[PDB]
Amino acid sequence: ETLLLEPIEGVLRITLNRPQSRNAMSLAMVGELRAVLAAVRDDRSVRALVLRGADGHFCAGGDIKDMAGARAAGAEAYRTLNRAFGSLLEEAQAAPQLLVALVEGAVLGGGFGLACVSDVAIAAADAQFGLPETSLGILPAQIAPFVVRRIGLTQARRLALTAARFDGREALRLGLVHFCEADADALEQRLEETLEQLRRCAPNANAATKALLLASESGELGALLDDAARQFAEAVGGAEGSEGTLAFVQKRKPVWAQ
Amino acid sequence: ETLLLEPIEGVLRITLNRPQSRNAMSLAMVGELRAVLAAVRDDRSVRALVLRGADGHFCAGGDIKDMAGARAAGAEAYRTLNRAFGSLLEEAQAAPQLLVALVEGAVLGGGFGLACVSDVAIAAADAQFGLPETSLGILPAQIAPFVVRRIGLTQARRLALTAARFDGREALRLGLVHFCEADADALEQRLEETLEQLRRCAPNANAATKALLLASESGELGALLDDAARQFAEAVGGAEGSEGTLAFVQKRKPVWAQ
Amino acid sequence: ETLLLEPIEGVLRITLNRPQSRNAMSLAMVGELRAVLAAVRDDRSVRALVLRGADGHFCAGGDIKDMAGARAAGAEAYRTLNRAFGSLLEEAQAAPQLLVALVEGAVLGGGFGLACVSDVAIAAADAQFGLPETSLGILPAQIAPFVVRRIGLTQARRLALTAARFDGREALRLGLVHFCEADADALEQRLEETLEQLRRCAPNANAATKALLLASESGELGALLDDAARQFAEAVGGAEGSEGTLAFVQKRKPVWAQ
Repeated sequence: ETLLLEPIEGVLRITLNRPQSRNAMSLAMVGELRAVLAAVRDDRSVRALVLRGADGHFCAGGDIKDMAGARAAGAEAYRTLNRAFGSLLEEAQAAPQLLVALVEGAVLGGGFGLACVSDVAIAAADAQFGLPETSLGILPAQIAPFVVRRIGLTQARRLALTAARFDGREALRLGLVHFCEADADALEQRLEETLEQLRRCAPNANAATKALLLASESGELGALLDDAARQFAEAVGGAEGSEGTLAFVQKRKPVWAQ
Repeated sequence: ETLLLEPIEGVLRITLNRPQSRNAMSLAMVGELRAVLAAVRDDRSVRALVLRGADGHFCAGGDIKDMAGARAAGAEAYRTLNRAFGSLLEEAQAAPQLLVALVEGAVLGGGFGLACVSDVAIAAADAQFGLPETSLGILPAQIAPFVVRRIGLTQARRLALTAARFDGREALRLGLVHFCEADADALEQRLEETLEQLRRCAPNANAATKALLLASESGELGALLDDAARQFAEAVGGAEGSEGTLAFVQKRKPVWAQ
Repeated sequence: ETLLLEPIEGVLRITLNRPQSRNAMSLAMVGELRAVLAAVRDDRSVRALVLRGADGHFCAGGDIKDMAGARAAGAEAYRTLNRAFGSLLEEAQAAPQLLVALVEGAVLGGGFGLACVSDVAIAAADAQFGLPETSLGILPAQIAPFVVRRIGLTQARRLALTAARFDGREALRLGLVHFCEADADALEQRLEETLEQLRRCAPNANAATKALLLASESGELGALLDDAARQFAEAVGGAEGSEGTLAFVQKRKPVWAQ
């Protein structure tokens, strides 16, 4: 495998583990990230995924050798390979779980895309972010809509057309990540606090809320509200909602937060 | 009512007034707010709305007594009453008036909802914002589209899926509110400043302008511009754009600014 | 002619030159800026455009001699000329070139609009921005969708409906421009730093990326990704890209960067 899975309680830790290449995205880790996501998709015991790069780097891009190797197969193999990386962005973005990305060192090209589809991104102040693609003659093609949705067209355009590079303090200022920490100790503390907040929140409740936020663009407003109101009733009447509102009234923690 | 109405000239102040429950939205209060908004919707003598909470809290969420009462009527009651709270947000968001929110203390759940549909929000630094909904097994269902519109998916996903509390200074940073003041004299000065800026501005112009902006979120650009051009022509030549452009070439205030 | 044009290698400078009306957008200027854009649209040797205003002023808005005289002509004249200014905004927004704006002095109404469609805006701390339209009884009708996209509904609704004015530093905090500097020597220096980052990026790659970016904001995700992935294979297969990947794997700069 190219990942290292450490399932603890309802938190699944996923480390990108090719430190030689700064955990660059080989073709297979795309396959292997997509299958883990697919494996936990319906699993409400899996409450949160934590995404980290091994050895001080999140992800420096798509793997050099594999992409070199790909020419032998031709441009139609680049399409469906590219699109399959697109599908990882869709499936990671739509993951019912809370996706925390812990980002240090290099966060470039497709590593940057991956950061764009997290619910929570925690950055090391000296991490370096960027979209090299066009200086290399090529396209941040699958990332494009996800960076727009991340930081807004105004910052995405500049970053993509000038290949500008920047640190975690700047990725924070640009609304690309939620937190920026000085060193490792403070990353983890930030990470553990984030996981304690998450523990307060119900997993079916989180999944449906998420789907609503994601859908809230598409998307005529009135119809979205009609449907949201149905989903709200369903949640109130289900096992999670009755426990959670009962817990509130009885001034206790709900089951999932014990 | 559950409200106190204060109409000073062109400014209708509206105070949520159930201080006992930190001004929780009751079924009655949503009804009254909707009735008031429809009352003035077509009235251009009413140029601004100020939305405020009695006793140092803005609004703490849905009223628990009413949520408790609805279980007796089942899923259909939860749906119909949640959707009507969605109708309040729609009709406040789309009000022809400038809607100013002065938010103090608790700004939670449906409370955080109303803040998200103001043209101008001014918060107390010690205000506490949050979406507790999924920490209770339910959904900020009607809120979802208005919060993603408010601050973007990237911030909304974190607030919603972690039930994070945070203060006024943070709410300014995240783009949730437009000003954060440290005390009540400051909060009030900002309010009256905003209101004097607003009185420069004509009411039919503001109204037309606010609809276009709201339509910009989802409207195909070409056809939106088409319509916008017709509206511009109808503004310049109406009995407001002519007074306005006149006051300008003359060296005086247009009448609405008197 | 209302414009000075100075090409140099890949960059084309365009200076708004009616310094006497604060370079106010006359009917003639609009037609001229449109023709330019159109001549260079398909020309990939023009890699960037730079917009600037003459005599320390960017653009104070719509020329008032031209706007007052248009009243002889009636509603349709205003409609047609307004829609024309929108088309300008459309055509600039969609320029396959990297569009840079340097912004000084007045940036009001119309001028505010051209800034909202640049890829990189660089502002003078002393620049004053604003949307005075409703204070004049009229609408920033064609601006409305571009500023919503620029800075988001939450900020655009307060600027437009209070005719609030703000400086270069504020315009940066609001995300309206990317860079702010205290003096022209610095505005200047930022421009060339910006242009150097760009020369690293290949012009066909940048045109295709910008198109993707522009089509994300509301263009269905799945279809978009399908097509982007086709495009990705072609960039990787073409002249740019094959050269870029090489120069990267090799020690050197690609040709467009030399």
